[PDB]
Amino acid sequence: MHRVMGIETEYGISVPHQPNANAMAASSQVVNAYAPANVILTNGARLYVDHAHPEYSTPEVTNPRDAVLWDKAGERIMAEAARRAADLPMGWTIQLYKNNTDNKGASYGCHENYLMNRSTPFADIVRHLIPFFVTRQVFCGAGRVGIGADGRGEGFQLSQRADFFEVEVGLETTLKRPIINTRDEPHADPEKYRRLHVIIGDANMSEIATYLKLGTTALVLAMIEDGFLSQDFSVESPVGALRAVSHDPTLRYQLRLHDGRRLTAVQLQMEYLEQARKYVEDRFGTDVDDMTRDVLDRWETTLVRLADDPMQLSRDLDWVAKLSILEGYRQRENLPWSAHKLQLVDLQYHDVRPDRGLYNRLVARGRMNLLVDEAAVRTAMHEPPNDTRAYFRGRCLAKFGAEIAAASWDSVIFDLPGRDSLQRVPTLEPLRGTRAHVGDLLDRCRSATELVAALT
Repeated sequence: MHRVMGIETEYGISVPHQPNANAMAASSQVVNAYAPANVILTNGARLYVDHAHPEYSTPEVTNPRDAVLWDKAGERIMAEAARRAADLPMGWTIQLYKNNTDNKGASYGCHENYLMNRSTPFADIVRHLIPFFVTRQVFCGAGRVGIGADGRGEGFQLSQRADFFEVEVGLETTLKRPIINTRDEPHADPEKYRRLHVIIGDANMSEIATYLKLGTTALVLAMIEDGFLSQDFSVESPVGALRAVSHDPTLRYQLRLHDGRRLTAVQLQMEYLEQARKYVEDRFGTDVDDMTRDVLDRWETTLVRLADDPMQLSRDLDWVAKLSILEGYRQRENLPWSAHKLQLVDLQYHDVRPDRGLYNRLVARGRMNLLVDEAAVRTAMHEPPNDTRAYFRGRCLAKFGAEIAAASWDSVIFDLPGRDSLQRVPTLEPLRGTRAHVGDLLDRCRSATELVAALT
């Protein structure tokens, strides 16, 4: 399975016993702590401050597995960053959570970037993506305690982000959040590529969840690009449908389509799945790779299980695991959904600390299914993907970092001693600057000036 993709995660940030502490200052403190506020790492990742939150952007990857890997590495980087920020002259102890809300009314996003054909019409993209994004929370949702934006309403829901979206298609602003964001900033050749920026997803702890989130979406995008979907999945009141699907963890809520049909979110998801299998069969036949197969099978199995029983998926999915823990607390202490302790558990599930994280403690108990090894995660902290331009960027920062003036997805800007102007090396193509392309060359060059010379 090949599509250029990435994940940008804004982490929840809290400084205990520090009412005066500023979110911007704390975020920048976290970023500057791991710095040894915008920095680029040797794994191709970016670490910065966005919307007053510490944010980790994975390097460009070609598959959901790698995405999961470098994202998970992002978590470790965040934890380490906070731990280091605690040791700086200002002793602020910073707690980071990978989640979408503080249940005080604040919302912060987890972005998914996909590269698509420029030739693909935006109308088709919207038309076929809307029902998908509305209903995908069934396996995607990380779960939330409390209903509504203020979280004052008593109950548990599938999606943290759902109550914060008021519109179908538009630009992301502080005032309104669209289901489909129209801002296009490819950082790739504009005629060749369009960048799909998806802000509706919850940050997922579970590797399976992130895997499905990225993978199934990649499949749907592939279908959209080939104009494979004849069917119209269009939903009346898609935003209300989003809220309503979120607010029914029993998964029995039916939403109304434009053709009149009533089906649940899981059912519409099954429609997308069968469409995906039909597509992949027709297109790739026998040559179909293991990862596409795995994503399809996991998608199907997850849906079927969700229909049969949600709670058997507790090892696979975030909201089901969290719900399991929460219901544990509820049976034990006789707590209604409005108990503060429940919201505290909800929050602590996303804590990036190894000992204090509930997802992490579940993993330590072997109670969560994992796609990748921790060794690969550790490696993915300091080292870039081989098949994208993040390889070139990362290895340049590692080897030539002393001579690097600046770095971005678009370019690497070198300071060549003895030269007036900074030497700007453009990386426009995400599929170039790979290990196959520049690997040997980077091995050869003893100097950044040598490298720049060889590239011209």
